[PDB]
Amino acid sequence: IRDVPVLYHITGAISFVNEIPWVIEPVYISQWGSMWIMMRREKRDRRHFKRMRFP
Amino acid sequence: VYKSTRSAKPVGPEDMGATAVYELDTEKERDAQAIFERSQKIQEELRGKEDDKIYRGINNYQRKGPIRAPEHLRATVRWDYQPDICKDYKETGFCGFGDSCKFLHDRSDYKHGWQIERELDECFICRQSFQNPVVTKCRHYFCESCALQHFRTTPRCYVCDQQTNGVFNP
Amino acid sequence: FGTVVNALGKRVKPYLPQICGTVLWRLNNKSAKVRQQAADLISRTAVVMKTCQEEKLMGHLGVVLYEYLGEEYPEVLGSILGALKAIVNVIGMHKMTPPIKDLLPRLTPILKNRHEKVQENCIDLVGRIADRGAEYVSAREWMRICFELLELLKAHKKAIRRATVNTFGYIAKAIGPHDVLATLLNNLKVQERQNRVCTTVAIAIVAETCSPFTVLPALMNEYRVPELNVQNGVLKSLSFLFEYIGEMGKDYIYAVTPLLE
Amino acid sequence: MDFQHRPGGKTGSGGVASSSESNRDRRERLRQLALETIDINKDPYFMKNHLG
Amino acid sequence: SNIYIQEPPTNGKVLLKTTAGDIDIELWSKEAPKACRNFIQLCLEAYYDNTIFHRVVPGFIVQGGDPTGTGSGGESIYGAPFKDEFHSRLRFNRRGLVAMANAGSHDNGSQFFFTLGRADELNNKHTIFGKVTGDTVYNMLRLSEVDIDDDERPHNPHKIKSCEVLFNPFDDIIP
Amino acid sequence: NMLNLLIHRKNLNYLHLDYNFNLKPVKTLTTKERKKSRFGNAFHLCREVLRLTKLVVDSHVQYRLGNVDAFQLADGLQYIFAHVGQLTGMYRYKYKLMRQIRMCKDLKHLIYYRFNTGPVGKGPGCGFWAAGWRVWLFFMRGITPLLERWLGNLLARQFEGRHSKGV
Amino acid sequence: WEKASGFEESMKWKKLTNAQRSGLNQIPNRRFTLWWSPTINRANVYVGFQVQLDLTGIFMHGKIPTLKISLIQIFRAHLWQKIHESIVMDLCQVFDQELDALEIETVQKETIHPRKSYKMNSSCADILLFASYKWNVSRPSLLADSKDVMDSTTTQKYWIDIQLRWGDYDSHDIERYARAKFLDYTTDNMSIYPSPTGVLIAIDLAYNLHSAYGNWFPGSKPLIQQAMAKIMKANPALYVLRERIRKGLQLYSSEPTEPYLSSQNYGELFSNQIIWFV
RNA sequence: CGCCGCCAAGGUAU
Ligand SMILES: O=P(O)(O)O[C@H]1[C@H](OP(=O)(O)O)[C@H](OP(=O)(O)O)[C@H](OP(=O)(O)O)[C@@H](OP(=O)(O)O)[C@H]1OP(=O)(O)O
Ligand SMILES: [Mg+2]
Ligand SMILES: [Zn+2]
Repeated sequence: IRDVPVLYHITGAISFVNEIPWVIEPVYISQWGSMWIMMRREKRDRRHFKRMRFP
Repeated sequence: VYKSTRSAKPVGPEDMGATAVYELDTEKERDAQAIFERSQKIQEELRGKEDDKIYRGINNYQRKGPIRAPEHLRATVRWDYQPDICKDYKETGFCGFGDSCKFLHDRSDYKHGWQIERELDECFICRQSFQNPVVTKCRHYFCESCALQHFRTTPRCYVCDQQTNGVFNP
Repeated sequence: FGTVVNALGKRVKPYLPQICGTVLWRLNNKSAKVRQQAADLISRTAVVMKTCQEEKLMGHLGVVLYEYLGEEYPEVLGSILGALKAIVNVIGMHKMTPPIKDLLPRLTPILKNRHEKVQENCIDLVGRIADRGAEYVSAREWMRICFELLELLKAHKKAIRRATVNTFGYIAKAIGPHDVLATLLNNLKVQERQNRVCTTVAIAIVAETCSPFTVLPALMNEYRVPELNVQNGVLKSLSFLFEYIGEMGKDYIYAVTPLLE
Repeated sequence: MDFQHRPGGKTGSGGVASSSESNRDRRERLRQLALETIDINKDPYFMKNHLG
Repeated sequence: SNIYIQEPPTNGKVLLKTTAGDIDIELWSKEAPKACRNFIQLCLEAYYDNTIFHRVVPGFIVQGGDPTGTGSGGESIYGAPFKDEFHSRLRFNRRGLVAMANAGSHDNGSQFFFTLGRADELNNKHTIFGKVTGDTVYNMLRLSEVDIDDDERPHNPHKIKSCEVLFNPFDDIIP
Repeated sequence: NMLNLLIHRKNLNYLHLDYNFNLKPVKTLTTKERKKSRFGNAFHLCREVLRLTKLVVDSHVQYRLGNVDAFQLADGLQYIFAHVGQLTGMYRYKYKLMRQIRMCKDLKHLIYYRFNTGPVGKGPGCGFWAAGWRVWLFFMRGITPLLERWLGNLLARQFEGRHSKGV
Repeated sequence: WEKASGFEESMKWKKLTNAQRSGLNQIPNRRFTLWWSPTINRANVYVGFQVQLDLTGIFMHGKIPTLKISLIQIFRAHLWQKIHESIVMDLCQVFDQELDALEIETVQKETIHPRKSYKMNSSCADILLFASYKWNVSRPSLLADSKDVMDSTTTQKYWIDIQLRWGDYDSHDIERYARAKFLDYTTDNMSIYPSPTGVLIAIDLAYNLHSAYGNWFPGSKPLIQQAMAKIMKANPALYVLRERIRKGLQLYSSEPTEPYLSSQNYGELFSNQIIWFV
């Protein structure tokens, strides 16, 4: 879900999300590599794929 | 009556449309890109063979063309209501540009789409009962004694003063 | 072919789809001037198909000849207009699939063609519409074509010039003799003949088709304009007026006697 | 198409007439020309009649 | 594809047999808990036996759920009528929908109605809690005959003979 | 609620701005209402970037409806971040992002031809989306003050009127 | 090709004020754009924003004004709905033979609803067939097959609706277009169909050919195959659109006699389907 | 050793 802080207006004008991402790089590269391997193994084990119906 | 199947599964798919296939054109294994891929592949395999005359099909004697549609996509449709009509040729009969005007030269003043849209959304003389209702020469249904007293008043009719000429009938 | 189909009549019934298919294929033919024969053949076969109980194919070819009149050849366009003329003659006008609501506005750019056969067939169909279909307009078209019917004059056949005055008369019968009248009086300063006498006859026809005393006060008034041609035009219009009315001039002799003196 | 460097025209014009209205306006313009030249030259004997 | 069904997914399905045929009503139990709860409870009590359809407005509505047949008899299993439960994705843009019949404020019981078309005047006024699986919607389109004799109540109204429960979440008891 | 209320304030009532952020006339516009209602780059480019984030948030809420898994959303918003121009029309009123589209369209091959090494499969499933994500963050990172200033000038031109012969 | 008054010695001595004298002629620039129409308007290079005009279904994949003007002269005056009404009049008149099937009581033409002919998101039925009892329909299938297993629900009525489209060189396979469209409208919830059974007929105007996808009772398929081949052979609206293309495109034949086309089986052999002789 | 991928004002007057 990624719960997140926000900074919004009283009347509901605009809701600024106020958070800088702040990720450390070796755990970042390892997470992307882990999901790379899992997603290669997921596409290898799928019979055929249909993407989104993008609207 | 339409009997049911007696199942707990709902009416359709589980994704509720998240895998629309868009199979309006020729499908995947029969499309011309797939035919070109098969032809290219079999031209890559048979190389040491020199006219083996099993002939393999039509195009194999020795991705362009009909390109495959994106299956994962609807085209974003818009209603182009705005026509290009020579108004000075439509309602008047003479365009000042002649044949150099870019528009249509149309003169059919029929309804547009939006007009269809906002049209689809929505006796008598004495004033008594007919004591023997009887006629004259000219359809005038009168009474008996009332028209006798009327002839005693004036020898003509009452509605349009027609010459009765002593002619009074039922 | 017309005499053969007129002698046949009902007996040509298992032949009309083949002949009309031959015509509908024939109507392109390289555009090497073999297209007026097919349209003239339609104009001949217009009579025999009504007497053979065939109106569905009439409705088929009416919307074909409705837009095969976008030609550049005048010799083909005249035969197309003659075929459409024969369609309007043999069929009742209010029950045709090219209705008058969108047919006469397609006839109006054809009116600006200076070929004599195109002009003849066009203004004959316009006269047929003007005396039998004057309710299919917005009342503005008969006023904007009568100015173009002034430029329709000076055509040297005498059939165009005798049909166009009848078209003026039925235009004025349709939309009243008070607006085309000023057009016919403004056609009296031309310097050219065959354009001032051919509107003199039009003044006579607007005088004689609809009732009198609608054209006579302005015709008396135009003599006050100090020009030679308008005075000669109003005098010759009085000549054709009394020539066309005859016995109805018993009340107007005392009114135009101070003009004739 | 070059919409800026084409021979243009205004909408709802109607065009220009045939020979009849053109030489009618030509004769009226020559009439006005003759009247203004006799107005400058001050000729009291030039007179127009009841028929032009 | 571009059809865009435009509705949340369903949960729970019941079968309902009338003389007009079989109707498989599938409910939105998540988007409307109390109305679907009352509906499955009254189906499990066999409460809709001998219940007739007492109002037919052809093209607009066909009403049921009245054991008396007058248009005012409605008894929930709550003791009191319950609240309105609305949803922005559940509107009256089509036919085949089921909604609790209401008379103004929060007054909903056994009295409900099937839809027969576009019902934009009923938006934000009634609680949509279910639809009908297609290939069976014509068994309730046979309910709309012009035999009404009045604004409602035709000659021979169709009655519900049985009400089966195909799927039953949030387990309940008949009292 | 702001891109429709601009139209509602400017007294148009014929441009049907929809939720998926497009724009459609309805009434076959005459000259006095065509020239009043056409927008420049500040309205339209904001409309396309809001349509882009609208498709992104629609993808995320489609995931959290509960009928599609994580790999399918990965390939989905990878296609979204890699194939703008095909489905958003954002290049139409700002051409400089077109090269960035090419900058996406190139790097996808760096992704897509490294799934296919070995017995993996030719079909879709390319769900490595961070690379197009970084460059379309780099777009808005430099374009935010630009069309911020453009929409500020738009609000000035709308609310306090124009200056005809001032500057 | 174009021969009618090309040189044009003396046109008719008009005035030729400014633009009709010196400006360029727009009609060759629009008939040439009309001539390469499916490969200037192809659907699958940019598959995004498409802009269909009023009353038509071209969808215009591109912002090309010249092609839009050249395609509206051949969809000029309500002839889309005229093709609609004409072919539904043909395939309701051809069902006057009622006893050759099991039994057909009436063939109801429903309420004539405008905007139906080009509404692509929603649809309704066009005509309806009633019965007394139990029409045994089949599984939904095409018209290019011959199996006809016929094991489905016995139903009462049977709706028939027609569809229209336009070419575009990348999607001309209406055996799949009709199937996908019938699946979309039988999974749609906006439908006001009288049955989920009846056939959806799709005909392809540019590259003109015909198909359908639905279920079939025994007196339906081989009747209406030849009956709609007769519609493709003889139809006023679907031929005046052809001669309107001819008047907007200047195509002409150069033969003295008719090019061997008749009611013979030779003539549909070359309709880009594969037919063998044995 | 493998360019290139396009919107609008310009016209149906005010
Ligand atoms: O046609 P290619 O030059 O061979 O490249 C295609 C193409 O990518 P590009 O056109 O951007 O280079 C496809 O994307 P589309 O533009 O056709 O939408 C892409 O598919 P994805 O959209 O999933 O990325 C994938 O084609 P495929 O569908 O087979 O995966 C890909 O490379 P390949 O055709 O060699 O696989
Ligand atoms: Mg200008
Ligand atoms: Zn023009």
